Amino acid sequence: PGTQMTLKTFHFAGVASMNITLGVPRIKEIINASKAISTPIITAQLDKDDDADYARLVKGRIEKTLLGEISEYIEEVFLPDDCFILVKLSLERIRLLRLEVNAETVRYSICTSKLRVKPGDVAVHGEAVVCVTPRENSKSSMYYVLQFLKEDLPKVVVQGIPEVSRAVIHIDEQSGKEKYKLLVEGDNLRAVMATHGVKGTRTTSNNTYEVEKTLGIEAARTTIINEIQYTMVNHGMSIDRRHVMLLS
Amino acid sequence: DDPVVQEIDVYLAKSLAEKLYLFQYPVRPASMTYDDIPHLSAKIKPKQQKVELEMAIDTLNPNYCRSKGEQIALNVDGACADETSTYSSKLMDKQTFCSSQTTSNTSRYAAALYRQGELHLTPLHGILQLRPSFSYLDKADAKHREREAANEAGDSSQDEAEDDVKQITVRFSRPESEQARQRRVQSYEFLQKKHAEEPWVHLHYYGLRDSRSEHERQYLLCPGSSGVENTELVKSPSEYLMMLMPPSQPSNVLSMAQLRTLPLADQIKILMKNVKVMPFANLMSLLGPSIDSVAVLRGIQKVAMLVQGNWVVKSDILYPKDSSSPHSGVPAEVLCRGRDFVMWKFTQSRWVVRKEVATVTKLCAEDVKDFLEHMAVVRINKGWEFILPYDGEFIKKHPDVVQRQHMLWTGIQAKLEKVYNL
Amino acid sequence: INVEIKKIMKANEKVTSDADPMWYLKYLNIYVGLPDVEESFNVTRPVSPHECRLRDMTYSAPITVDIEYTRGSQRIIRNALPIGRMPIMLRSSNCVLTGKTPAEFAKLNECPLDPGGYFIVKGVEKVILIQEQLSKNRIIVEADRKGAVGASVTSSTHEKKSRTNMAVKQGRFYLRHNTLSEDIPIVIIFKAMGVESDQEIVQMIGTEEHVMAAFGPSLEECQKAQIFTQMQALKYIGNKVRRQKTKIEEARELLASTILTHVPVKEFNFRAKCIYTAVMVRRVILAQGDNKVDDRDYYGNKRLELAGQLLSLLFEDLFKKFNSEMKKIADQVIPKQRAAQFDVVKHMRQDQITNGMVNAISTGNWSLKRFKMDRQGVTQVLSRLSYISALGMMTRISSQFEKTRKVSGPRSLQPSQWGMLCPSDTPEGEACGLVKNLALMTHITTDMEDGPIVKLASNLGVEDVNLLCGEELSYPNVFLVFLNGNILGVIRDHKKLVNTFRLMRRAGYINEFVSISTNLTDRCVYISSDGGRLCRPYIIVKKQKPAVTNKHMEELAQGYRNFEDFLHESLVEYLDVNEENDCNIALYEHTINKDTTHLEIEPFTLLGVCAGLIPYPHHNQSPRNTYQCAMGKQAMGTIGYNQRNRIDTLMYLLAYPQKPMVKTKTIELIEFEKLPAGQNATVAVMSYSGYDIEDALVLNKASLDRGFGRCLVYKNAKCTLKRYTNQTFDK
Amino acid sequence: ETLEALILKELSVIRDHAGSACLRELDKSNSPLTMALCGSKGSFINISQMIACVGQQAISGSRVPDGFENRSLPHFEKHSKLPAAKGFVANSFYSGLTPTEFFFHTMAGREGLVDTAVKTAETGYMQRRLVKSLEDLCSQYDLTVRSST
Amino acid sequence: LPKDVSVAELLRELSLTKEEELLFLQLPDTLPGQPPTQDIAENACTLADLTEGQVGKLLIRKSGRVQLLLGKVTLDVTMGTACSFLQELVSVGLGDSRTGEMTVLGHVKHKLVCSPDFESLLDHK
Amino acid sequence: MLLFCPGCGNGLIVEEGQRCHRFACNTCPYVHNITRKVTNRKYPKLKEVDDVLG
Amino acid sequence: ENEQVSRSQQRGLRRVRDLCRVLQLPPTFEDTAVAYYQQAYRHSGIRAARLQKKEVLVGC
Amino acid sequence: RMTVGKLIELLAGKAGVLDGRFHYGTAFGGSKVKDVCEDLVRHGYNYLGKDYVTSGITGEPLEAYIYFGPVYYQKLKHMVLDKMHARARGPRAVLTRQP
Amino acid sequence: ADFDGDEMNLHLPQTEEAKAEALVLMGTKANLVTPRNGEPLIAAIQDFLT
Ligand SMILES: Nc1nc2c(ncn2[C@@H]2O[C@H](COP(=O)(O)OP(=O)(O)OP(=O)(O)O)[C@@H](O)[C@H]2O)c(=O)[nH]1
Ligand SMILES: Nc1ncnc2c1ncn2[C@@H]1O[C@H](COP(=O)(O)OP(=O)(O)OP(=O)(O)O)C[C@H]1O
Ligand SMILES: [Zn+2]
Repeated sequence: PGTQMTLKTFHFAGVASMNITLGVPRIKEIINASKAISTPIITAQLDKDDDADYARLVKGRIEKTLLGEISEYIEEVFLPDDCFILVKLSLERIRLLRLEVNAETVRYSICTSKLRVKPGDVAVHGEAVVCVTPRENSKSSMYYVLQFLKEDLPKVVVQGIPEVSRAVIHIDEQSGKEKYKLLVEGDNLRAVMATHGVKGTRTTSNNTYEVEKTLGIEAARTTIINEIQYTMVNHGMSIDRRHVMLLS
Repeated sequence: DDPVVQEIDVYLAKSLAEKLYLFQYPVRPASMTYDDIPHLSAKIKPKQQKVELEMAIDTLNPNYCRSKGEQIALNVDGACADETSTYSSKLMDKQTFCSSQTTSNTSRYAAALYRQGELHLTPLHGILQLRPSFSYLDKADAKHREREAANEAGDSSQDEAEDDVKQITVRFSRPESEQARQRRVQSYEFLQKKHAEEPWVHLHYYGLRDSRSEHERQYLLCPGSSGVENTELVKSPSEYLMMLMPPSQPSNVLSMAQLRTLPLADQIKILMKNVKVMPFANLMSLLGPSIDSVAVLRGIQKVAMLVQGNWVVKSDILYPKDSSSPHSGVPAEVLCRGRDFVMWKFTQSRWVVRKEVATVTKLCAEDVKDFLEHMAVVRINKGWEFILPYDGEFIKKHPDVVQRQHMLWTGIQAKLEKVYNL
Repeated sequence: INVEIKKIMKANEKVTSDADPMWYLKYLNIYVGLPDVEESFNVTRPVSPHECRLRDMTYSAPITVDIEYTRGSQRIIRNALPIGRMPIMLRSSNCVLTGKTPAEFAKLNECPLDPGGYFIVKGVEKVILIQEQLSKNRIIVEADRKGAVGASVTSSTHEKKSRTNMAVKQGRFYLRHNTLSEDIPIVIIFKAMGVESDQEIVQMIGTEEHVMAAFGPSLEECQKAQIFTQMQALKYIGNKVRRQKTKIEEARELLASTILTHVPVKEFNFRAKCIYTAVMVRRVILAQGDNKVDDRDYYGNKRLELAGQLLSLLFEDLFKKFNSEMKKIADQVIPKQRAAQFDVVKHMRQDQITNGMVNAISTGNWSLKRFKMDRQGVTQVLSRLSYISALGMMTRISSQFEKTRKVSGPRSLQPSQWGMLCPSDTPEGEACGLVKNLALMTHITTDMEDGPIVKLASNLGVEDVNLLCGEELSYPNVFLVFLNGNILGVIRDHKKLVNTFRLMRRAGYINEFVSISTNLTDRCVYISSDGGRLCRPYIIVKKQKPAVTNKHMEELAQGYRNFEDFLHESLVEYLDVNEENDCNIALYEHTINKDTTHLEIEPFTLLGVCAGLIPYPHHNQSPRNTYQCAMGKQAMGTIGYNQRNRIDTLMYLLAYPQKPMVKTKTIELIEFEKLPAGQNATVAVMSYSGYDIEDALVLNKASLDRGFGRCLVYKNAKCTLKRYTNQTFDK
Repeated sequence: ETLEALILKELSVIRDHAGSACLRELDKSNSPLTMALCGSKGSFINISQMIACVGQQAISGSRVPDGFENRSLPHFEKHSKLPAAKGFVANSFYSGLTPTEFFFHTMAGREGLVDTAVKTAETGYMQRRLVKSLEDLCSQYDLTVRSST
Repeated sequence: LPKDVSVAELLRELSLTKEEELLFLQLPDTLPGQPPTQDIAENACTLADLTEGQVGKLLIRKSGRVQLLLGKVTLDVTMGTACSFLQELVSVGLGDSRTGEMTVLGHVKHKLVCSPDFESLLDHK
Repeated sequence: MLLFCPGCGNGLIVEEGQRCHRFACNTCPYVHNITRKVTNRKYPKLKEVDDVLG
Repeated sequence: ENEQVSRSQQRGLRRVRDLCRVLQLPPTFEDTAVAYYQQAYRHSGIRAARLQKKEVLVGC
Repeated sequence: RMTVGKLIELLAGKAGVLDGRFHYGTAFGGSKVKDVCEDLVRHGYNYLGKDYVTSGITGEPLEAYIYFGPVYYQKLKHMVLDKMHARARGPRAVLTRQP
Repeated sequence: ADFDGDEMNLHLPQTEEAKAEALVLMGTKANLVTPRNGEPLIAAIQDFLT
């Protein structure tokens, strides 16, 4: 089948996006069982698959949302009394994306693996205003660290799993009913299954290492078998399941 | 698009041709100027222009840090040495702007002073870029080095008399190879020493607000009438083009220009050797109307023959004496005889039979084919016809030439009847 | 053999030794002479290529030179001294085949239709394929293994070649060079190259908000350290320099000569180099956003090195080696030999250059130590399977990759190959995509002086880059102008500049091979004048009407004008890849619209020699044409009119060859109809007896008996009877 | 990408309609049609390409990329996303292909060649590894697959 | 700040206002003239060889064309690189070998470039 | 933003003096006290609402 | 061999080869010349001879 | 394989050998199909190349017309006589005793 | 194969046991189907289906 396959393209599996490696490279990665694979996929089912609001809610919950992607402007203001960075959160975009993120959650996210900023440095004045006032650490650093702050602050995670990089809402339009599911391009199945609103009993992943580490060796075997069968069927050629079972 | 208005005149001034410099500050915007900054002096050199300005900056202003000034002063200079100090007081008072040379020759650049109805141009003797130099830092580094040396020497309370007599370490002035000598000459240290060998000249500064500025600003003008015809600047466009772009220093290898650049005789010879069929009118049109018709006739009569009003190149011109047939290898004389016989047959009758020509000349097929294609075309049910029609205009215009060509063809016919026994 | 050899001889005209001064050896003029053979006893005799092939010898000419030296302080001159033997290419200027008629070719036992252009050494026919490489002295922005979009530049001058890169691995620009211990920030190099003002550095990098935001980290990293002066920067650089203030001097020397060799400095004036690195950083910043990454497969940045450049480099290297050997022999002989004055003529080894050339042409492996160039497969045996095979192998092009990785990028057919290389002609196998053939109509440019080009550029108002700061480089209307990778300067309204340059080139004051291209995304006008660039002729179109007319075509047919006259009359002009990238071309007259500058001469010329044999190729598939070319490269047929006297290790001829009935204009041009490689048979498309199931065919017994398909295989059996050291011989 | 997908869909619809028209107008007893019906060799796709119209030349599952600056070939205007300027082949093999169409087909041809031909090394290495790894198992008599150990 | 043109610049400098202005123009390398009695050769003829007086005229045609008639030929004047940094024009006269005088004549704001009309030079002959 | 000293042109850093915060250089005594509010907005691109795929 | 050879014999052989190559003589002639030179050097009278003697030996 | 070029070449060659001419197969041009069809119908042969043919084995006419015409076939150097190989015990290699 | 010049190999066993094993296990009549999915590979081809 490796020679029979021509390594075609445009096979987005019906989403017209999320280019996934399929064919001989995918079979190679599977037989190698590398800990980190290219373009990993995670398919998760929803408890409320008919409502799009809950789907977008769980999407925002699982997907990583940086501070710069939700704040409308971050300005380093140097008032004659003190210098500090003021972040203005766009509550409009927050409520549009249905993210349960507020000034308190932003403050809690701050001070986590960021040059050890103490809780007293960050403060809240308004409803969507965040004031960060750093201090000299004496470790070859002075008050002129607001530049490093402006650089590394917009990329701070305020909500979502750090491992998850992108998540989309896939829709199946079966005549019986139109259902929704989550397609995550991440490498963390445990977090997706632990997040609220995700039917962890019907969550599948493409990374054999993660499947083994999370659901066990039998789950890893089943996932390998299913992935090989799907990758082989995508090319129109069929193989007896006994071969893939023996391989797994 | 005509010059309806704005017919401004241009004048030239040579008063400040060798005394005009263009100093530009790449780091100072045009908004803020140095008119209010009191200057102190300017070091310069006549050759290898590199000017260094020495100014003074205020201290009582709120934009100056006195503590850091004292710090930098104590770092660049000693405590109370004051024999060679970059600053008079214990604060940073003087600033150093060093000049960088943009180009060696600045003759193509000129300053244009615009007035009401005239524009005066003055050449520039030099253009320099002034930038804030950092030499007090190097002096502070040297100061710190000597201080560290003094500390290492006085590490002990009382330093006994050191018997460090300088032995005679006179190194050899070894003969430096050519490569090493060129490397030393091209080294940055050698060029720096050569530049430093030239003595400096100190000049005073006169701001734009001084009366001397307006007093000397008038030298950019020149006394002259409004309308004066310049003796020079009267070269033609062709001459200007030749000045601004001076020169660097098959048989159709020569182009049309390379052909025209040759004498008329060689031009006609090459044209005939290339085409082998062309009317006199076409030859005149190709050579040009400025050449004389009698000259063109005399040139073509020596390397061509008249055939039915048209001109055909002679056979020897195409086949030199040292050449041979490229297909059969027969000598050039036989090819010339065959071509002459073909031309005679064409002159006697417009229709020539390839089989008859071959049977007569006793030549192969390819040679006859080439001879016929050189001056005729194939016609079905008629044989070979001359490529050009009968040109009677030239025959009627030049009757003497017609008689000369007729007698020449009669002689050629006699020779052919004697050779081939027709 | 006419100009480059003389230039090399002039460059290496004088050679002397350190010991015993006042001694030297000055060459005055080098000659190549006509092809001769050293068979006779110290006598020269003209030898033909066919005789060389028969006797298994080399077809070379004796290299002679005139010299002058000082034996005992008395100047002694020699007007003619042999020093080597240069294999002469067939149909060259000095070859015996040039300027000969078919009768003389028959007398010399050579085919007139033979393409020639190949060397004959030891009887075997070797051809120097055209090597393809990337253009030198050019900034290339590309992504790293980790995805970092960095820049690289391989500055290659006549002496050294150095590739320096710049990465943004940690948000700041680190410059990497092979002579540095660790990559250092770019701001330190800026401060070391004279420009110490951070304001000036920022103005040179760019004045855009995003540019400043992206460059901030570099300024911060620089301010973190105590590097603020040129002296401190040079000290840091020297400390970071590897082993080969002394450190400061070495750092300055590496910054002036080693790094960016193509950027010249008048006298330790790094203004041009600073502007160059600033433009490079600006391009890197602009690429760090929109993914406008340059591709390597774009042939507009490729350079083809013909056999001339390779032979020139080899001759220069061999001459340098010979000079070094002579200097060593002198240093060893003159000081302690005897009172008898020593001269070079007694050690002027004449076989060194001959053996070097013979080996470089036969083995094909070229190892130039002075340039650190180790190439293989340069020369290949000329395939004499057929005239078409030889004519197609003569016009092949080898790639620089040489099957180092299955990249699939360069192996693919790029749109840049329009009119230059044959799209369909490509060997089928592992070398698919790396071995290509030239188109039917194309040309390779040579090197010019560039003097008048620079003069016209300076006279057209190009402002000096040293007169203004780098802030002007950030304006939208100020376009940079580059000359062979070197920043020629800045300009405004590049349309006028390009129009005037093209008009002057068409007039003829500038060489027609100088290419001019403009890229608006970067605002850069490149003026290319180096050799090896691919060009194609095109008819000039002005105001919806081509310049060439029926009258001009009739004059050409009658012989009044030629292609050179067309070129001179601003009717047809050569266009490069980079020039056609900006110019508009039309395929036919009906396709000409208002926005058109050139017209295609002929469409079929897109195909190559091997592809021209395909009758009606546009009605078939591409793999079909590829296999057809691959099989024509091995087809059976007559080689030439001297195939009977020719003796090769393996030859295939046909009994009754016939010319095709459906012949192409390419066939008529290459004169393949005179030497066909097949026969026309009355084929009937049908199934018969089931013996033609999968691509097989059924032949007729009577047809085969009557002589159809009869072939002749000619093999050569060679035996040598040589004399050994002892006075004995094989009998 | 939306415009790209719309243009590709329109070209595919045109191709399908042309193929249907050719199949409906072609009369029985035709050799290509009979062979495509019986499945011996060829298909309706090839029949329509060689009779009605050639399909969109897709390189790596997309239109012809812009080799030159903002355009595939100099013969088309800059920033021009027309079908004939991006890879569409309006003429058929019977009527003859234009220069640009033939060049795109050769480009697609080159793509095919390289892919199949040098990919095979990939499958050769994969098969070598798989066999060297799985050459130890065998079916025993007790209906249990066991390794060599 | 929109990009100005030479015609509008001269118009607003002459009509809208009357105050003088210092301009900096870049002339070609070789001028269309001969060094008057300068001991030669077809060498470069710069302003250092020409004398004082009227040497040329500045014409402004319709459509914004700005030409310079410097004899039989006519160059074209265009707006050079718009410099925004400080440019102070000064004359450093070394009246004495020991002491001189630096006089700031004015400030330079605009830059012009004069180029030969190669199109005209070619279509003339 | 990125400010430079008019004297030398080096980068200016924000520090705290004896009266009020000020921009100062590391190579000259030049300083500049802050009188009114100074801001430098960037307007980072917000995350658009990813619609359903299918 | 080539190890029990002195610098004088090595210089003689190198001079023989250099002259054979300057005269553009074939490698067969070069081999015969070096062989005859070794055969002559085998003797002691020529082994311990003059510099001009060994030069003329190369020549002969 | 969509080799309509072969059919076009065959038709052009038939027309050429019938009318005593040499048709051109130039890329992106050449002689069209209409000209060769006109030549065939003028010389009396079918305008599509197919001609009435009779089976030589059974002697009866075929139900479908055969496509006859001249095609330029070229023989390759690949010969079965040279590619035929049969190895007996034969010699072996010194290092490893194998063929 | 496609009969386009492909060169195939032919081997002759030198043992009766090897001969029997080749005829039984590697028999063409016994290997008419592939072990991948059981589809028959030895069947009709072009010029036979039509
Ligand atoms: N039929 C055949 N063709 C070959 C073979 N080797 C090379 N060729 C052809 O000629 C080329 C390469 O020959 P090389 O591999 O370079 O010869 P070489 O390897 O350099 O010889 P070495 O320097 O000893 O390695 C390819 O382009 C092939 O088309 C071969 O073994 N058989
Ligand atoms: N490198 C190779 N490795 C293995 N087999 C090869 C190789 N090269 C050729 N072959 C043999 O040749 C065959 C390839 O033919 P295939 O690619 O299917 O047709 P093709 O060459 O595309 O012909 P068309 O162009 O379709 O007419 C299959 C394989 O057994
Ligand atoms: Zn400062």
